[PDB]
Amino acid sequence: MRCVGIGNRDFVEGLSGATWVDVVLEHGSCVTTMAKDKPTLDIELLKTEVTNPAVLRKLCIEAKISNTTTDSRCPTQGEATLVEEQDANFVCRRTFVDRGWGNGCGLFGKGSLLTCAKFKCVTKLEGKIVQYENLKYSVIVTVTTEHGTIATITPQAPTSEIQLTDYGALTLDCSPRTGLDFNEMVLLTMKEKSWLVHKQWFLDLPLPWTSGETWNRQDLLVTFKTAHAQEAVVLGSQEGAMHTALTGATEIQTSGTTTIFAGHLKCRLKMDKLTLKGISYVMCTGSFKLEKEVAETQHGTVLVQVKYEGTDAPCKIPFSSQDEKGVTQNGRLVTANPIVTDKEKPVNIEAEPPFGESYIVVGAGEKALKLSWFKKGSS
Amino acid sequence: MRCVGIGNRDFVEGLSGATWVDVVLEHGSCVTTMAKDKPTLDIELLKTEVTNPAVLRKLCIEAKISNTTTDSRCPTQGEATLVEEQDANFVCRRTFVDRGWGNGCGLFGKGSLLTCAKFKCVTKLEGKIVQYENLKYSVIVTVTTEHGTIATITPQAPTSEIQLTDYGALTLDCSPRTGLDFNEMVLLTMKEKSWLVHKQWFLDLPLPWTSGETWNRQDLLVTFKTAHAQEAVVLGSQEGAMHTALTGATEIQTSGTTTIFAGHLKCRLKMDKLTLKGISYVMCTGSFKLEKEVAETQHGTVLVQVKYEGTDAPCKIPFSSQDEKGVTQNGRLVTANPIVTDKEKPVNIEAEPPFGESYIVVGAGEKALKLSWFKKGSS
Amino acid sequence: MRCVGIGNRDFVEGLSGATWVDVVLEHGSCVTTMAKDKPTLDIELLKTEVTNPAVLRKLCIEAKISNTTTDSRCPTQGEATLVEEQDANFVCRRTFVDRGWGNGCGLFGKGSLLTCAKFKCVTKLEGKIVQYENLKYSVIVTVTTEHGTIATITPQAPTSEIQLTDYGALTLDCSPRTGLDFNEMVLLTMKEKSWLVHKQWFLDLPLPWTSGETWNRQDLLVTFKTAHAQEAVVLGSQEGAMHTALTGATEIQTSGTTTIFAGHLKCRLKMDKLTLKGISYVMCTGSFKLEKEVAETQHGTVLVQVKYEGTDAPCKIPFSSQDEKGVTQNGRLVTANPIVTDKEKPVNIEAEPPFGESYIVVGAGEKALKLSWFKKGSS
Ligand SMILES: [Cl-]
Repeated sequence: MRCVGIGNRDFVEGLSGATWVDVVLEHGSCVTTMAKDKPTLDIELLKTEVTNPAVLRKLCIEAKISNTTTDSRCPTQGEATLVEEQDANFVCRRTFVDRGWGNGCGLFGKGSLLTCAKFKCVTKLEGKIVQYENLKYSVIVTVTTEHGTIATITPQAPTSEIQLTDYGALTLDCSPRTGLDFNEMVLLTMKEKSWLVHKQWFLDLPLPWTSGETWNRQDLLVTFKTAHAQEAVVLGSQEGAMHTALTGATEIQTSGTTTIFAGHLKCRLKMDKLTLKGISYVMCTGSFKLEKEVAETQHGTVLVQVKYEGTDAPCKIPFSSQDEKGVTQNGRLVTANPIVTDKEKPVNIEAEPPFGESYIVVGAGEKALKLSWFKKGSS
Repeated sequence: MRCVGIGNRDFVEGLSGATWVDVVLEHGSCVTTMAKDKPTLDIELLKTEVTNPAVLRKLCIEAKISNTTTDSRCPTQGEATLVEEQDANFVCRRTFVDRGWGNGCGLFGKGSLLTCAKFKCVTKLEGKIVQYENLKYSVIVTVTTEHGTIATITPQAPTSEIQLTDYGALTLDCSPRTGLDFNEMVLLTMKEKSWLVHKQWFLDLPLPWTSGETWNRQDLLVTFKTAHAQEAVVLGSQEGAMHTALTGATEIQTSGTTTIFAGHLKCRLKMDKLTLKGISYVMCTGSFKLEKEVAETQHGTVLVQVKYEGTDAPCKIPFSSQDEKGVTQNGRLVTANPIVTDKEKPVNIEAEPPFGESYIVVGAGEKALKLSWFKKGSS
Repeated sequence: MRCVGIGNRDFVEGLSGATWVDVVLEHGSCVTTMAKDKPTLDIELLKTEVTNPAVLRKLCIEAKISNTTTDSRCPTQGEATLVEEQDANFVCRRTFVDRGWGNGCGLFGKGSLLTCAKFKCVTKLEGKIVQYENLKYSVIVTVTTEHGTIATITPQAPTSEIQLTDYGALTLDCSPRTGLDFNEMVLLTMKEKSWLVHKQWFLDLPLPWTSGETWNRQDLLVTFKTAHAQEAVVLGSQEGAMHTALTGATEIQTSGTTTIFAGHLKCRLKMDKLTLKGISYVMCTGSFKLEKEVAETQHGTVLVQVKYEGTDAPCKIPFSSQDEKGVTQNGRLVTANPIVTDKEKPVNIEAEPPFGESYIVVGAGEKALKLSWFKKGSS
């Protein structure tokens, strides 16, 4: 089978009270356990996603101009005028121009002259934000395998109890572990794609915008050139200007209002006072083949997918970091407890390597993998 | 009496060490317990409030103009000038105007001409922000009832120990549970009222402002119109323009610098090694009358106040959510553990319902309440 | 020796499972423990620091102007022009001027005239931001004293296990306790110094800037004055203008990209099922001399350094707060558990006093210290 049991160290049983157990369910891993003559337990992180996010600031990449009107005056005729100077639907430019007999204007000199046009945006991109009323983890408690119940847990209401047969009441109690600062990050949506970019950056892009109907610095796209006895220019469709600008950007698969994420959660189960069964896996001695190259993740860590070539399943996977210097730093491992359930199922490791030149080591003895990695750290 | 005891699952007692107990005190509920021949225990959340918040950005809704001065020139007399063009106490507009014999000006043509006025705001509204040095929970430990001690716990210093007679030392250890992102929300104050609005929104309101003395884009209120051989206009008192704009806004009762909130906290008591008494209430079978209609809360959840019509007190209150689809999602309940202490005391439920059309169910069997609710999610 | 053991209340031992122990390691204090015939344990907070922070917004305090070019026209010659009006490397001002025979210009009147110059900043100051990929605590587990292992723990990956001889596996599990909202605070760097200021403030300083190469509102420094038959002014080096502005600012020692902080952490050790040894120190009766005056800290608390004059070592240090009113508030103490290890080693206390006039009390009976303190709370 498929799921990983709990070690000896991560649950307590009080003479009285109950059995409190720690758990870090991760994106793509299930955790397991049982007591005597009680059926097995399976705890799995169904998925993490955010739905229905606020609209933070709508931006016009590409707009058209309508109903264009001027009024100019001769000299000694004062400033040209137009009611439209009040409506924030028109950009309008007031310049001064030259009138001669060259335009029905008796005298020489320079004549006031203003000119407007309706500004109408046609392609808008959206910057959105995520609060607690948008996050939800879906979480499986399943009791060979069978029926399973689905707890759904949130930032606002992270306590679920659950009535498991053979085991009785069980409260879950969860909190995200390894992720994103939606306090710094906006979700960006241009037509069919969603990127994910640092707020400040987002808020600083040269364009007409609107508080998530009335545009702002419309002029950024619509301009006026040399007036004659005026004409208004404009830059094109922005799709392209951007795509080149969103270049470094974490990309995301989204659908409508839902958006899915690779979630780490971290819970503690509280259930009636029970002697569970710990397991403490034997440390591995086969060697590890790299399956597929070391990728960055979008919750900030670095995934590496190994493949175990020995007769050990199951076992703890010996792993190790050094920095440029060469120093073992004893940490930097997201995937707290990375164990070979069964060969043939390559195994993931999520680690947060240090800045600069990092040396990851997987495996015991010779034939251990030694990856270089590189890190460098801006917006 | 009045207070709710602890279940069997939420405290442990180690052979050695001590007795660690979980607790979620909520706005408007007390939690209770005791051991053998030891007097009872009462833990109550005195109140949550924030005091003395930073001033983030002072905005002028309504200002007056003073000491208004111009200087214009004829043609061939160069640009008009005024020292005041340096002081950011005056808005000043430089235009060009027409001089004839119509104003003591020998020749025809257009003459430079500038004009100023002291800008003096008279009604300011304030946007404030909340950090850790502003939050405080007040919390009661009381040991029929008697004397009680008041722990006061903060974001910065959430550990209080406390010397209880009959029970000995007891450390509390607390953290907010269900609330507000003061990282996204500003406290807004216009004259006598305090609203509570999303930062970005706030920062985007068309008005003169100042970093919490020198105004900025003063012009937003003060304008100049057609100059004559100039005059400066201005929009009125803003109270009203706003009140219509703060429309969706969560309103708040405030007093001076204090501001009070409905707080959820979540602690763990650490006290010397003790066999406490759990209670695990019987699940309710009376039916529930809705007392007062389902209100939104300002910490984001949805309160519903029920009333129990059966001979059961005490008992657990069977409750249940479905989404539009119809699916039981097993969670979404803020008021972790909602129990009938005694009839006649209607009971609250705080739940965080999903987006769209939600079906809450309270009660076991027929005669269970089934509310519809609606949700939709922007700034 | 030097390190402080664990009390009776802060670790549990389950019949089965293991030994979970609470710990708040603080900047400048080590925590200690052991079981029977097992060697002693030392847990010490190596240090907290942030490295390699994003660049949030680069600001030009002081720039120079280059390659300055105009083109003006006579009347009936239309607007002056220059290709450079497109390049955001030049600030350029278009005015109107006067042409007579005073400059080779046949007729009287006012003539269009524009003028540019390359804007080149020469001193830039930087505003930076801190996310999880920048924080790291270094933490010592040492087992008279000996060899010690250094766990390094982060916001993203706060779980380290560690193989201690005599004690076996031990997982640490940590989270900052008392600190800074890098969500509100920017790290500021002008030449050789680093300050630390509230984001909004930072984002609001009058100057050319750039998203962490193209300046913005260059004009803030570079101006044009009365054109002749034009000339461009500029304010000076900003070092000084600022230093007076960064006045209230928390100052910081930094080096390159590293920046060090006084860290509080808060962990829980999880190790195989063990009867540890608690100690519960006797409450002190000597009196306390103030060693060095009560300083503010930059994680927001107030440090006070006492000195114990009695034959008690070791003992708990009786301490107590009142507000202006006079009320004992039972909390406000950061240094959860402040104990006299040995006289001659003055002792720190970190406390978060209330707003207004605060009365701290250290010591039992007469000869107890009673400090006044003052608090007041903006940006
Ligand atoms: Cl003229």
